[PDB]
Amino acid sequence: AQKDEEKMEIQEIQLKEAKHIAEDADRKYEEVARKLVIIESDLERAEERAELSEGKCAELEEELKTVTNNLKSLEAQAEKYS
Amino acid sequence: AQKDEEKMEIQEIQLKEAKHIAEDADRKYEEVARKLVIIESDLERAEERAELSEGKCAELEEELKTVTNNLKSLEAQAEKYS
Amino acid sequence: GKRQTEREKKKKILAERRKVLAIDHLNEDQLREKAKELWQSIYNLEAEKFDLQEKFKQQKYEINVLRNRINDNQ
Amino acid sequence: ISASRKLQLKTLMLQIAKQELEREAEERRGEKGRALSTRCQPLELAGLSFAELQDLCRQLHARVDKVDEERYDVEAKVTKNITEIADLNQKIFDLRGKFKRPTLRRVRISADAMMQALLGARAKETLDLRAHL
Amino acid sequence: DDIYKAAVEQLTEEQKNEFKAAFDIFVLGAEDGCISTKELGKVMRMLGQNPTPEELQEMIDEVDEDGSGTVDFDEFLVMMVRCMKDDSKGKSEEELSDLFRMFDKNADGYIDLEELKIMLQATGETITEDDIEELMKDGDKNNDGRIDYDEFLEFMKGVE
Amino acid sequence: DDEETTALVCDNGSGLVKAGFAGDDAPRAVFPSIVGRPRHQGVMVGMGQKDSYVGDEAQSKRGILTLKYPIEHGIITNWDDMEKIWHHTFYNELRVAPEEHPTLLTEAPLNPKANREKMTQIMFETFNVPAMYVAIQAVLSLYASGRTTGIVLDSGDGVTHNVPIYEGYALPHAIMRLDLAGRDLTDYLMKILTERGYSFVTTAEREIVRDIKEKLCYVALDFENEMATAASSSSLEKSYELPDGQVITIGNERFRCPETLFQPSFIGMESAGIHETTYNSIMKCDIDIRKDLYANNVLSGGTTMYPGIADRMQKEITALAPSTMKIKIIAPPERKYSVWIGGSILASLSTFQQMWISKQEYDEAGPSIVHRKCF
Amino acid sequence: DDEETTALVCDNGSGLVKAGFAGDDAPRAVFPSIVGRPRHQGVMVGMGQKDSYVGDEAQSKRGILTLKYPIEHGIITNWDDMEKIWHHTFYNELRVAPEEHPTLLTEAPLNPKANREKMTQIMFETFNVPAMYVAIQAVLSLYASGRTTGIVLDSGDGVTHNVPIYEGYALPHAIMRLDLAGRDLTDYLMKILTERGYSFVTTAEREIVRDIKEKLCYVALDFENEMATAASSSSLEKSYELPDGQVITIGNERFRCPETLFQPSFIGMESAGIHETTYNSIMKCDIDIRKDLYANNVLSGGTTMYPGIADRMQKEITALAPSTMKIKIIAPPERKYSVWIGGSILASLSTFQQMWISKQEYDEAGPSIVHRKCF
Ligand SMILES: Nc1ncnc2c1ncn2[C@@H]1O[C@H](COP(=O)(O)OP(=O)(O)O)[C@@H](O)[C@H]1O
Ligand SMILES: Nc1ncnc2c1ncn2[C@@H]1O[C@H](COP(=O)(O)OP(=O)(O)O)[C@@H](O)[C@H]1O
Ligand SMILES: [Mg+2]
Ligand SMILES: [Mg+2]
Repeated sequence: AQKDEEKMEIQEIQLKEAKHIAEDADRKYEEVARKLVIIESDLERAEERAELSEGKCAELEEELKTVTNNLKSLEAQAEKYS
Repeated sequence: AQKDEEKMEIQEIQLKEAKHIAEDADRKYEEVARKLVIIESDLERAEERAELSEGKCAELEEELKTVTNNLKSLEAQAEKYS
Repeated sequence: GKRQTEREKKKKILAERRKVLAIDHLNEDQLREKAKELWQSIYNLEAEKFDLQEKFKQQKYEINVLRNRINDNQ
Repeated sequence: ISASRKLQLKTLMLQIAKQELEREAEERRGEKGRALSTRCQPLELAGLSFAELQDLCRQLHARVDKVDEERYDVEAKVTKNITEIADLNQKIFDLRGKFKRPTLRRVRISADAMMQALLGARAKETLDLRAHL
Repeated sequence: DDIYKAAVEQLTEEQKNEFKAAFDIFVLGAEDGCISTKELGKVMRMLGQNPTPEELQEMIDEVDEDGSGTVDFDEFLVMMVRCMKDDSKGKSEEELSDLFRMFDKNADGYIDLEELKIMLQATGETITEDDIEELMKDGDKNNDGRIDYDEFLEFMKGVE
Repeated sequence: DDEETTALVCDNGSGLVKAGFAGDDAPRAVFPSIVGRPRHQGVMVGMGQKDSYVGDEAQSKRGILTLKYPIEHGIITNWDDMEKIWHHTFYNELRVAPEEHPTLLTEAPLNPKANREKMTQIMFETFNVPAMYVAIQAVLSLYASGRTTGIVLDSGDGVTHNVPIYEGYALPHAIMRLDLAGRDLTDYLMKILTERGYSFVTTAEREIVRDIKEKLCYVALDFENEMATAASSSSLEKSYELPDGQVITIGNERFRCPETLFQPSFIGMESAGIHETTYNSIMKCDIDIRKDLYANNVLSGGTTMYPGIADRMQKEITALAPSTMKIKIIAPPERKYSVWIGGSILASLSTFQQMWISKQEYDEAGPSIVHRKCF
Repeated sequence: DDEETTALVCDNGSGLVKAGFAGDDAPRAVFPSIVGRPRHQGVMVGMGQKDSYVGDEAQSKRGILTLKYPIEHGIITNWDDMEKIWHHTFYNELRVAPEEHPTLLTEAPLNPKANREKMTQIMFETFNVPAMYVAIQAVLSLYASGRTTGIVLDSGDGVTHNVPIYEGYALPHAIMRLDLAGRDLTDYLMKILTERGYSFVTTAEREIVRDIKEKLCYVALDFENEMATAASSSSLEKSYELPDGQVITIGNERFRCPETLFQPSFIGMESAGIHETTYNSIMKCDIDIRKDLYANNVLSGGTTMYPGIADRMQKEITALAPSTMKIKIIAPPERKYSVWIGGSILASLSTFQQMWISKQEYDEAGPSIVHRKCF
């Protein structure tokens, strides 16, 4: 019985240490979750703004093409009327 | 002595549960570490490419302005020709 | 096209469904009471119109705020 | 930076805002009264016989019809723009706060200190074993 | 300044239970009631309250500059009650919006710095290092050159 | 700006509503005129789901809506939806209450009277404008060109009409209105795309086919040569990416869709193309103003924006017309908004300021005032 | 808390019953849904032996019981046992009488009507709740992610279903329900373990095989390479200690058990894997909302917790989908309780407070009220 009491108290201090380790891990978990949420929100915004920029670039490119071609044709016609 | 032994068994199961907590915490934390790093790298790249597109779009704006002016000139020439 | 409901509502409230009143066919006390009731109705209608004007100002403020937020974020 | 300016600052800002709000409310009420007097003048209470009161009531009823059509117009307008205000407030919530609406929550308040079921199970097993003898 | 400290001077048993819990965790009796700010933050993380490290790091950067680690009771309890969320709904959103649009005279969809400074000076409060450039530093998140209602909330969220 | 009062130059159109204050260069808000009720059930609660998305909002949620245009061919077939579109245009795209602004609507030639009368009745009773005026969509397009003569072919999206004008005197007996327009070209393109395997059926996918038509189709200078070339080489096949991937390749469907304009027999219509109804409209005019109309042929409207139409039409008319006359086709780069620019110019004139239909006049004669002197 | 009234967010599930009051983060009591009568004779007198141990009590005395789940595939096959489970859940795991609390059950899509009607009849007659509402298990999992669009694959333990949603408008014609789930994976693992010598037959040992599956199995990124590697090296063989000793070593059974999800031909099922029924569910949707569904693919349910599934599924869909679209797979760490968290959020909403099926309404229309407007 004496030996068993010894083992009981040893396991008792071990259990307290275990609980503390558990709480520390819990706090770390909450922290990392917060960080991940923030960074992912930033990812959303970054992707969306990238898309906006790409679309606008496309539209401006097309308009440039059209106007340039019209100008070239009218230049040819100016020579013709000369 | 029997009561003490029962106490010991209880402590044993609790220690088991604590180690279980430790392992699951570590696993989830490593997972979130992976996700964090991947998200961060991709966010960096996305911001870079979006800014590149923005610069190209501004250049396109200037090009379009040049073309518009030249078309105005050619149109005036053609109408006077008429 | 089916706009008869809206026009019907507005016109009927204007002419038929309004508080149609005959006022010059009452006794002295009755005519006085009717005139006072109509005066109260007029003043309360003008108060309601002013309150709607204040709400219109608030709506203008809200519309400007929403437009500014959209322009900032889009 | 001092952590002392925040509470006094917010209290003083709240008081100044409340004073401004009540000033604006009283200004609105007074201007409403003045405008209402302008739109419809007050009546008189001396020397009126039946006929002049009848004529005044006819003029008042013509004004009643006028203010009735004015009020019907402004009331339809206010109904439509109050519906618009509700619709656009819901639109703004769906645009910006659509994700914050389910975010405001009350969680992580139970499982943090809920490890005492094992004690109950151990007590039950010990009770059964003791009841055996 | 006065809220948390005054509440400490009229401390309630509701918070005094946790105060004595942290006391027996920290102070063994017949001591100086030290509760070092590093240990204070560590145990605030430990003791089942909200373990937000921002307040802990602020406390570290604010106190225990004497070189001994001793923390006085008044500021310790002030920071203990400040680690929790202590506000009453930040008033009403519609109320504050009306108050700010009364503060807002330009009416261009936002509000400029001049009106905000006028309202702050009309409040009539003392000036410390948290003025002048702290407002500019906090409000300039996207640096739009202006401070709107959203930015006004961003500066001092939870306006009681 | 400030005191004073500016006019609202609205332009209902059919396919794109263009509006803006008088005196500017371009319309302030341009958005499709579609009103689409949701068609599925909807399970999320409190999402703030409305009962009808109008304008440009329904071009983003079109995946779960059933878009339906309220204007079929110039005429208006669904008055409640049109009222909704006008209400949106006034309050959300311009944010100006109509109680303090004159309006200048536009209407195609030869339209039913009841449409115009109902339009003015709505504008005066529901929105309660101070004064409104209705103008023919071709005279404005002639204003915008800065001319005073010329025969204008305004090929919109609903209806194509061809109004000849000389020295400011319109010729009412020479207006040739044809109901082939951009919408029929969209339907025909959607019908010939099925020859390669791509099937678009839903009313939402009509918008995708419209985008294909706008971005890829062009008018061939000579039809048979293009048909022969596209059948031998592969230099014409241009690809396009759908809203979800799966790129498609358009072959000789590119110049066959807009060819319907010059051969309306493709969609089964009997009448002659836009190249021959202009010549017929000219020949109905007097013998002494035909040279001026030949020299000042004006193009307008959206559908005349196809790349290469100003040359095909000139070639066709030169083939039809006598060899001595000079054929010139005015195709300004701002073709799409030509009608609205002309509307702004007309509303900004001082001489025009007394032609509005004032509200007291409507109160005295009823909605039939529009057919009277105030046209 | 105090005055007022909180709602009970129960979630029957199939394999684990999850319950708790509305407005929290995690379910209060989670316990297996098994009811096991004793099967041996019993000689000790006065031991206080009950006739049926339910819930988590029968996972400790499982050595002398015959556990039998009352829910086979979403549907409920044994109503008395299910009533017993509900009674236990209300009275012993939450200790709140149901007479004073609304309930929010959850149900898989495409389930038999009679199951739902019997569920509501039980809740209103036996337990006598004030008001109950039945919700589809996928919409809640979409609530919990804080999205409003996306296609959610909720691979539970009974049945795997794949509900696509856009802008809050569910698409009823694109729900693909497949009956392969965690239970079939447990049976297949128990069947392939026999290739090494370990035979598990008793219904109690199915729990041991389930524990093996949970703790050891993982989804391979590439199946053939893993099959080749496990057949040459021995770096995969992980050992596990049975409830009595005699450790066992699992070789290439580790990634072959959960591979059945992507190749249902292993257990003889004809249909395609969970990697291809998602793509088919997307392709049934309209052409304009496919990009959003591609970008917001959501995973939920217990069985989607295998280590390495969020990469295998993304690789497979990227192989199937067009190369331009971006494929993103949302796999929150709180996957198992995602449905219940969403249920709590939905029950906590103010807009939802008038959708409950009030008892007087049931008294007037009978149990068939659930199919009516109050869905
Ligand atoms: N750039 C373009 N190329 C080819 N077709 C176009 C182009 N832009 C518009 N369209 C066609 O013209 C129509 C718009 O015509 P529009 O002039 O807006 O009609 P409305 O007279 O009703 O305003 C669209 O339906 C489209 O089919
Ligand atoms: N960590 C895990 N790893 C692998 N499989 C798991 C894990 N947890 C649970 N499962 C499987 O998922 C099932 C539980 O699924 P659950 O989501 O509870 O189903 P239901 O939808 O009925 O609640 C279990 O039967 C088990 O087979
Ligand atoms: Mg037009
Ligand atoms: Mg489930």
